[PDB]
Amino acid sequence: DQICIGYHANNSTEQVDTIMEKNVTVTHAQDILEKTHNGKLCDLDGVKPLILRDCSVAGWLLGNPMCDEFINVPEWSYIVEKANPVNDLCYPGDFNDYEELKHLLSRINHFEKIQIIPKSSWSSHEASLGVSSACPYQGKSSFFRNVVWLIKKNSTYPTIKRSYNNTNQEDLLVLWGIHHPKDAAEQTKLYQNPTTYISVGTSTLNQRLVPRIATRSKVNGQSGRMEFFWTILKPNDAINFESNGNFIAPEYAYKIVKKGDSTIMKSELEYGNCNTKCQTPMGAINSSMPFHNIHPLTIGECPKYVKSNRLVLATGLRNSP
Amino acid sequence: DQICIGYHANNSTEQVDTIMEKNVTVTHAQDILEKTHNGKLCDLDGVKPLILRDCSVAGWLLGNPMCDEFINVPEWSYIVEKANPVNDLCYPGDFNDYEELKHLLSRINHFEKIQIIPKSSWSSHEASLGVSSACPYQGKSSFFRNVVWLIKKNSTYPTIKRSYNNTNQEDLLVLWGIHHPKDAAEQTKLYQNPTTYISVGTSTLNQRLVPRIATRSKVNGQSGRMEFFWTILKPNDAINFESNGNFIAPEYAYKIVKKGDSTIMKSELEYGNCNTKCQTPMGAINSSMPFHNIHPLTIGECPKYVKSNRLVLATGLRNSP
Amino acid sequence: DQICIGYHANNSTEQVDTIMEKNVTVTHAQDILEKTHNGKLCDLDGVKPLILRDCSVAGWLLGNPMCDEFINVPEWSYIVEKANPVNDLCYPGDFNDYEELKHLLSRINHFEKIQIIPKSSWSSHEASLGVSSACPYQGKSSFFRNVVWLIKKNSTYPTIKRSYNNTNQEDLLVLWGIHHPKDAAEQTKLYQNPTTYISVGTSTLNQRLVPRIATRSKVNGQSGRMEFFWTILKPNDAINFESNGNFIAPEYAYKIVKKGDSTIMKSELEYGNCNTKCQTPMGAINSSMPFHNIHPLTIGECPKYVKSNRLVLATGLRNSP
Amino acid sequence: GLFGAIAGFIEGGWQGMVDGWYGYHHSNEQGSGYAADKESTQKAIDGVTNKVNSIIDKMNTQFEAVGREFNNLERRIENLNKKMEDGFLDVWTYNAELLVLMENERTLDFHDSNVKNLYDKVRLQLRDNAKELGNGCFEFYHKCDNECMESVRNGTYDYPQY
Amino acid sequence: GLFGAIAGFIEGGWQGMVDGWYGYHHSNEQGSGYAADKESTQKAIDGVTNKVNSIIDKMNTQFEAVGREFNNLERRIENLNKKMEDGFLDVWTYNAELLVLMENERTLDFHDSNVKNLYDKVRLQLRDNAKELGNGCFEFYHKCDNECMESVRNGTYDYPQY
Amino acid sequence: GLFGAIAGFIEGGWQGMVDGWYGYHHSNEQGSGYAADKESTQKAIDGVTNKVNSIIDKMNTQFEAVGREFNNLERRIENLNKKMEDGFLDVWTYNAELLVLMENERTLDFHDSNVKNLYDKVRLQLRDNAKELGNGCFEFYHKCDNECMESVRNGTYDYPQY
Ligand SMILES: *[C@@H]1O[C@H](CO)[C@@H](O[C@@H]2O[C@H](CO)[C@@H](O[C@H]3O[C@H](CO[C@H]4O[C@H](CO)[C@@H](O)[C@H](O)[C@@H]4O)[C@@H](O)[C@H](O[C@@H]4O[C@H](CO)[C@@H](O)[C@H](O)[C@@H]4O)[C@@H]3O)[C@H](O)[C@H]2NC(C)=O)[C@H](O)[C@H]1NC(C)=O
Ligand SMILES: *[C@@H]1O[C@H](CO)[C@@H](O[C@@H]2O[C@H](CO)[C@@H](O[C@H]3O[C@H](CO[C@H]4O[C@H](CO)[C@@H](O)[C@H](O)[C@@H]4O)[C@@H](O)[C@H](O[C@@H]4O[C@H](CO)[C@@H](O)[C@H](O)[C@@H]4O)[C@@H]3O)[C@H](O)[C@H]2NC(C)=O)[C@H](O)[C@H]1NC(C)=O
Ligand SMILES: *[C@@H]1O[C@H](CO)[C@@H](O[C@@H]2O[C@H](CO)[C@@H](O[C@H]3O[C@H](CO[C@H]4O[C@H](CO)[C@@H](O)[C@H](O)[C@@H]4O)[C@@H](O)[C@H](O[C@@H]4O[C@H](CO)[C@@H](O)[C@H](O)[C@@H]4O)[C@@H]3O)[C@H](O)[C@H]2NC(C)=O)[C@H](O)[C@H]1NC(C)=O
Ligand SMILES: *[C@H]1O[C@H](CO)[C@@H](O[C@@H]2O[C@H](CO)[C@@H](O[C@@H]3O[C@H](CO)[C@@H](O)[C@H](O)[C@@H]3O)[C@H](O)[C@H]2NC(C)=O)[C@H](O)[C@H]1NC(C)=O
Ligand SMILES: *[C@H]1O[C@H](CO)[C@@H](O[C@@H]2O[C@H](CO)[C@@H](O[C@@H]3O[C@H](CO)[C@@H](O)[C@H](O)[C@@H]3O)[C@H](O)[C@H]2NC(C)=O)[C@H](O)[C@H]1NC(C)=O
Ligand SMILES: *[C@H]1O[C@H](CO)[C@@H](O[C@@H]2O[C@H](CO)[C@@H](O[C@@H]3O[C@H](CO)[C@@H](O)[C@H](O)[C@@H]3O)[C@H](O)[C@H]2NC(C)=O)[C@H](O)[C@H]1NC(C)=O
Ligand SMILES: *[C@@H]1O[C@H](CO)[C@@H](O[C@@H]2O[C@H](CO)[C@@H](O)[C@H](O)[C@H]2NC(C)=O)[C@H](O)[C@H]1NC(C)=O
Ligand SMILES: *[C@@H]1O[C@H](CO)[C@@H](O[C@@H]2O[C@H](CO)[C@@H](O)[C@H](O)[C@H]2NC(C)=O)[C@H](O)[C@H]1NC(C)=O
Ligand SMILES: *[C@@H]1O[C@H](CO)[C@@H](O[C@@H]2O[C@H](CO)[C@@H](O)[C@H](O)[C@H]2NC(C)=O)[C@H](O)[C@H]1NC(C)=O
Ligand SMILES: *[C@@H]1O[C@H](CO)[C@@H](O)[C@H](O)[C@H]1NC(C)=O
Ligand SMILES: *[C@@H]1O[C@H](CO)[C@@H](O)[C@H](O)[C@H]1NC(C)=O
Ligand SMILES: *[C@@H]1O[C@H](CO)[C@@H](O)[C@H](O)[C@H]1NC(C)=O
Ligand SMILES: *[C@@H]1O[C@H](CO)[C@@H](O)[C@H](O)[C@H]1NC(C)=O
Ligand SMILES: *[C@@H]1O[C@H](CO)[C@@H](O)[C@H](O)[C@H]1NC(C)=O
Ligand SMILES: *[C@@H]1O[C@H](CO)[C@@H](O)[C@H](O)[C@H]1NC(C)=O
Repeated sequence: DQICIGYHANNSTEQVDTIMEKNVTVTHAQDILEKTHNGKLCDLDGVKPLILRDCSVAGWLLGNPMCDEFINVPEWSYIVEKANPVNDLCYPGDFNDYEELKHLLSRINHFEKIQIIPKSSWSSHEASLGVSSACPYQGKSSFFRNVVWLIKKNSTYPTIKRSYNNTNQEDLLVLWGIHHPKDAAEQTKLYQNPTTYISVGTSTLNQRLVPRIATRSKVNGQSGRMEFFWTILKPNDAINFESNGNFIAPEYAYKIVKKGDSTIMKSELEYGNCNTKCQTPMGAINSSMPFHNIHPLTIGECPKYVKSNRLVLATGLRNSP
Repeated sequence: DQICIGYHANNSTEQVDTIMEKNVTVTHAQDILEKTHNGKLCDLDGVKPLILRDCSVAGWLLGNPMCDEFINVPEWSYIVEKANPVNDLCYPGDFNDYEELKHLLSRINHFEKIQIIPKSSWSSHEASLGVSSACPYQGKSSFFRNVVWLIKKNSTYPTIKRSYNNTNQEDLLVLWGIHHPKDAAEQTKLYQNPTTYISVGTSTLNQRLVPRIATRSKVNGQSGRMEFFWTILKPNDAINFESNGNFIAPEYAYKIVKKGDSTIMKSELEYGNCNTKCQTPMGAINSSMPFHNIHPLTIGECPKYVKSNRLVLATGLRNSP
Repeated sequence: DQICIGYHANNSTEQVDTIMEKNVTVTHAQDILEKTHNGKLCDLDGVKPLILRDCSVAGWLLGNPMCDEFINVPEWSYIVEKANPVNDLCYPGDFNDYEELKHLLSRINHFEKIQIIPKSSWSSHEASLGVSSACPYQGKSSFFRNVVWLIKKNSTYPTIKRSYNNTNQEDLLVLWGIHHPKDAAEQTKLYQNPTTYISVGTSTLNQRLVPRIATRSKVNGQSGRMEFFWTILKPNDAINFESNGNFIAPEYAYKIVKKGDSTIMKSELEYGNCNTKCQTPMGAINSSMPFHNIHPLTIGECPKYVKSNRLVLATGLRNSP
Repeated sequence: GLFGAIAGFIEGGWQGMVDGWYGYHHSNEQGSGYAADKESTQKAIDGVTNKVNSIIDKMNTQFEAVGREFNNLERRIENLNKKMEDGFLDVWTYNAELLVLMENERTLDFHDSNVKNLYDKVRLQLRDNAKELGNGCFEFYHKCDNECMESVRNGTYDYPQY
Repeated sequence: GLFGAIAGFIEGGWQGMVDGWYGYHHSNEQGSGYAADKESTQKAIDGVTNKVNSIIDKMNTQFEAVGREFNNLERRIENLNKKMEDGFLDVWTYNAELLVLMENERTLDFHDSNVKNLYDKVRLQLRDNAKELGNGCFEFYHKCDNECMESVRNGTYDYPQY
Repeated sequence: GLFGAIAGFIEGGWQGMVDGWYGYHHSNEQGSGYAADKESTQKAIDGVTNKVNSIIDKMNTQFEAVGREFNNLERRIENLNKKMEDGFLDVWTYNAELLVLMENERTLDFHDSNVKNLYDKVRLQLRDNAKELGNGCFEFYHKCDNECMESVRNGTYDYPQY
């Protein structure tokens, strides 16, 4: 008669690694690394993302006429922009401090477009002929919908002296621009005055731009350029404008109604008609694992990203052959 | 008759954590995390800090007349500045490369204020009427004590051409400024010449400023602005000035007599009449522990900061119930 | 009669450290930290470095006449520059975005110098008298070999309007400059026109420089300054020039024929007539160890840098005294 | 294993013991069978469960990457930003992979230890009332029916009685 | 514990043994009492002391934060700077907390090991001149007075003499 | 050591045993000598070899510094860059030094464990056919010639035969 001491075994083929030995077969294990995703861009917790599609953040905000889909977009969870959006600045040029502004959007979930300077209020300058074949809409020449390319009226461009007061509770993003024409002829042709400027001021801002005239390589048929600027007009502060010509005046500006957690995500994927609590540029994640290896840039309540191909903890003991 | 083998026990209630078990009672333990501080700002090893109180680094250096307490401050260990000091730039404006200069102060323990261009030496321009109600002192209009707001004398502002040579052994911090008036009238009213400039040069510097005239929001009753600049004049090098108007000329500049370990610490606390070898923005630390969890930004011989609430090592063994 | 169980011992004096005990003598150990190097700068895998010696990257690229050794350098593995090269800008001044350009060179292994605007093609301006005693060559006054200091011809400096088209497959680094003279007399003396400019444009670039006239400290006998600029002209794009005077025009520019792994290494050492697979600023490394403590900035297939003085693993067991 | 029991002097595990990690097998005139040892098994479950949660919890605070864009003449700080984000991923990847390796080793040894201790527990009761066979089994000198067997699993094996 | 002695086959510690971590308790006709084992105790003190200092010393080289300020249009690099400073704090916080957990476990097991080894040391002397009781105690077949007891604590227990 | 064998109940190693890490020494009428135990030795070699490569391999992915230069008014980001590069070196230096310390301790204990297990393997065969001397040796009751000795090293020691 006898009594023996022993331990459990089973049909498990699960393997775990250790320092001294690899591929040890064990009775029980626990995977802790999520390797799968759904391959889609989804609502984050019910709140759909802003999917710019073929537009860029500049095209959207300046109101590139190819970007009317985003003429008035509701609150978003995150933003999705392609790597090289085709519809950026239809009239060639620059966007000053573009990246600092993009960074600002990562703290913004909702804009409200409002009209600060009406188009019909420009009684001494021509406001409805500021259009280019570089910015076509529906077969016709058009322009950035949120700014006004003001030109001379009956051969006079008198000094502009306008002011807007932010009476709203909410911070106000304001955008304007300067036109850099191709030659001395175009300068007088569009604006009369040979030497011009745009002076802009707020409580913090002390700007004064001058057009640089030069013949340049043609982009979208244009040798001239448009340099765009922006500021955040605080509540109860006022922005001053003054110009001889070349002024690209604001018509619409955006109220910052909601701040908080957001991100600009670079991805070629479109909308997935879908919901999730964790989103990545390649797809969304639905798991209770403490880790994943899908992609480092995520948004939402997510597992922690590691570069591993495999993380498996032993729970049971060494399984017998 | 028998002999037994056994181990120590006692009345200890000290607990330690392990991977497999938490709150294990042990006979002896050793806390290694300092959790307490004295709540005060103190001398660091005998050397009192510079406590700017209601002044900012700009207010102090430019010599804002509300900041006379710091007219001549001795050597310091560290500097303490509030989050939003009320006495910054009494006349509104900007301070160019302000943060790069602040960063320079983290390597500086002592300044010596010296007069490079005397106020009485301005024989062709008016030097004692450069004052504003924006910078009041003792009920009267005053101005930044270290710079001179030069205006026209008997309706002429002739070209200034001044030079200073750093004959001292020590690097010299020099400060100057440009006035940006509210309108064309003030420009001629103060300086006569409609178009003006300030040109500044050293061995490395090649500057040329021009005032931007514009009507702006009123801050401390001022629509004009003051943009301040600085440089480090090396030993045996010379700084050249040239101007038609709008020149805010240096009177005093600071010698850099001692470099070394320092820091600008952001804190609302005042002086504690106190001494320590380790200081943090919330209070000073006096312990032999290898770790603390008070605050990450410390100065002096300090324990290492961690985010833990608790670090306790077991020394003894598992204590019996 | 008996049988005993036991373990190996030997004459080893090798020691290893553990958490509870230091300097434990063991029968066998394995060092894993490379502590030695050959003290030389060597070819990386057959490909010799560019050793600028007494020239700097600016002196080399602008073609400082003291830097003719590097008039046409072949493909390199890495670049070596001294801490304070004596032959930098022979005529004093600045190099705009110098560090961003240096960073670009860390991605470049080979340049090909080509002539974009011939010196003989300047038929309306004087091109062979742009020389200074600040840039001597062989006892005579000379100048940066890759750019042309154009001055007035028979008392006229007419407007320059030149264009170059990058017809090559390869990106093209282009360099030019602006002269900042000492006074109003020199301006007219060299260029006639009192007010001048240089306007430069590409597809992305919209530049317009103006000389700042001012008397400055003399460096290499010069009170004037030269501010140098650059751009990368993409394939099939064109660069536009326009100027009244002060233009330092390009003659030669560099084709970027090979990109890839490179680095600018700061070292006072010269060429070692030598080969290696791992190079550091103090010397090269030839070992199979997983770690070293020579220097953090290495290039090539290298061990991983740690700050340790000693890393020794135990393989054998505790050796008996 | 470090403790010599699992895949050591006990050559293999038991497919037949389903309701525990460690236990006993008996053989006498009345029959034979497996019985799990509840106390040491539940000890093992509690330890491994706390470990996993300890692991999961320590890794919960860990670096997160953010979107940051830079223009064509901000290459240096773009590169800095890239090296910084990547640097932390390598650190946390190393941390995670190493912790798993180290703790897997400890988990396997812990099971080895629990078996060894269970074996010694029985050895210390039976003392010289049974032959230690050298393979995890004890052969009794007296007959040992199911009550006797149960008394060994109890801890109550009345040594002097036999 | 891994080694089975502490809170295992030895059910609890001794309030009465004050001058050491491990030791002996004897009972005979002349009386009873505790005696600390000096050698194994001092071994334990040296090990734990070296560990603590090893821990303290490794953590001595560690990240320190500096004051760095940025303006309203330097948000990207401000954020970078914040993510960088925070990133290292999380790394060192993890390092510190994990080291304490891991080494606490090792420290407790080390004490378990020292007790087990002390017990085996005595067992290997007494051999079959005493009943191994199963609870840390040995019951002698011969009478064992204080000299006899001392000789066991010595290491000199003259087995053949008894 | 944790397992009590090396520099414990076995007081020292053997200069005379050259062809293995662990083994046996015999003494009888025909002579004496050392014999390495192949199985446990090769086990030790495989474990330590895998460890070293595991260590080398985990450290293979690790931070690399790049050259980055900044001008006189870019001191803040220069400092940031310096603090960042240095920060990672301290992290990897700590990682490397700690791993070596921890694993050195485990390596020494692993050898202790293999010796202890080898000793128990023999003890469990000989059972009561030999005196356990307390120093790693077993004194036989019967005479044990080289075939008998070999049978112990085998695992085949026919206990009932003696
Ligand atoms: C854009 O527009 C807004 C207005 O649409 C501008 O702000 C306004 O600026 C004007 C002056 O230009 C101020 O006028 C009066 O301000 C206060 C109003 O009452 C105060 O107390 C009530 C009590 O509840 C409170 O609701 C108000 O918010 C405010 O605190 C008057 O007291 C003040 O008159 C004063 O009388 C005192 C004693 O008689 C004197 O000592 C003072 O010297 C002063 O004369 C004055 O008549 C508005 O208050 C102010 N509105 C707001 C909401 O701020 C804003 O400035 C403009 N933008 C720019 C850039 O200018
Ligand atoms: C601010 O002010 C200081 C002076 O207050 C300026 O520096 C000075 O510049 C002048 C020229 O403008 C130099 O004049 C003489 O320099 C040396 C002086 O003696 C030399 O050797 C002694 C020996 O111990 C040493 O103490 C000096 O430091 C220096 O090394 C004269 O030798 C020199 O004359 C030379 O004679 C040689 C042979 O006869 C010739 O080959 C040379 O060509 C030359 O003619 C000259 O007369 C001062 O030396 C110099 N002082 C200092 C301390 O640097 C400084 O430049 C100014 N700032 C700016 C921005 O200009
Ligand atoms: C620097 O120099 C280069 C040339 O040395 C400039 O690029 C050239 O720009 C000219 C116009 O200024 C273009 O002219 C013709 O372009 C194409 C050529 O053929 C196309 O298809 C062939 C097929 O294999 C392919 O090899 C070519 O690469 C190209 O794709 C002509 O088709 C075009 O004529 C068109 O006819 C169509 C139908 O008849 C019309 O719809 C079109 O509207 C158009 O009239 C035209 O004659 C060159 O193609 C172009 N070369 C290159 C290599 O790009 C370059 O622009 C300049 N720099 C700057 C900044 O300007
Ligand atoms: C663990 O197991 C042992 C051995 O089986 C237990 O001892 C046995 O316990 C049973 C059930 O309590 C006893 O049965 C009783 O028998 C008496 C008459 O003899 C009767 O009056 C009761 O109604 C009951 O049926 C049995 O006598 C007893 N046998 C022996 C040999 O001890 C023990 O109780 C268990 N102990 C623990 C701590 O779990
Ligand atoms: C450890 O303890 C043992 C047992 O107590 C020690 O043996 C004893 O040692 C004492 C003190 O040295 C001896 O006393 C001597 O007695 C003789 C006469 O018999 C006398 O001539 C001496 O002056 C002295 O008083 C005692 O004889 C002896 N007893 C026995 C049974 O061995 C031993 O010395 C200790 N060994 C070590 C290594 O610590
Ligand atoms: C391990 O060692 C034992 C003990 O030495 C081995 O047993 C011995 O094995 C030898 C060689 O195989 C046997 O020799 C044979 O003798 C017979 C006649 O008796 C002869 O017919 C054969 O040609 C051969 O020479 C020997 O009898 C035997 N002795 C004993 C006491 O067992 C055993 O084989 C080894 N086992 C293992 C698993 O390694
Ligand atoms: C341990 O097992 C893994 C996974 O089964 C082995 O890796 C695979 O090896 C096969 C056979 O050579 C390859 O075809 C696969 O590509 C590997 N798969 C993966 C996911 O790595 C691994 O080689 C084994 N390691 C050791 C040390 O034996
Ligand atoms: C281990 O002990 C700690 C500290 O005693 C426990 O944490 C406390 O739990 C009490 C009772 O729920 C709370 O009221 C306190 O807020 C806690 N204090 C702290 C400092 O955390 C902890 O819950 C115990 N952990 C386990 C696993 O049992
Ligand atoms: C362990 O050994 C090391 C190296 O042998 C000791 O460090 C040396 O100590 C000597 C004697 O004091 C000094 O002169 C050397 O400068 C040291 N060399 C090095 C490389 O550190 C060390 O002191 C010993 N550590 C302990 C804890 O005993
Ligand atoms: C393993 O055994 C289990 C019994 O728990 C059974 O359900 C399962 O089908 C088996 N799996 C395989 C792959 O044989
Ligand atoms: C996530 O996965 C579970 C299954 O694991 C599924 O039942 C659940 O519906 C999923 N949740 C969402 C939000 O898709
Ligand atoms: C614990 O016992 C010690 C004896 O060393 C005594 O000094 C102390 O008062 C006791 N503490 C408590 C809380 O009972
Ligand atoms: C720090 O604390 C100790 C007590 O731990 C105290 O005696 C000493 O005075 C303190 N040191 C200083 C500088 O305050
Ligand atoms: C140690 O012994 C080895 C034998 O393997 C021998 O070759 C060597 O000379 C000895 N070394 C020393 C330092 O005695
Ligand atoms: C590196 O060192 C080995 C000796 O370890 C030597 O034989 C070999 O030639 C060296 N390789 C080179 C490229 O110098």
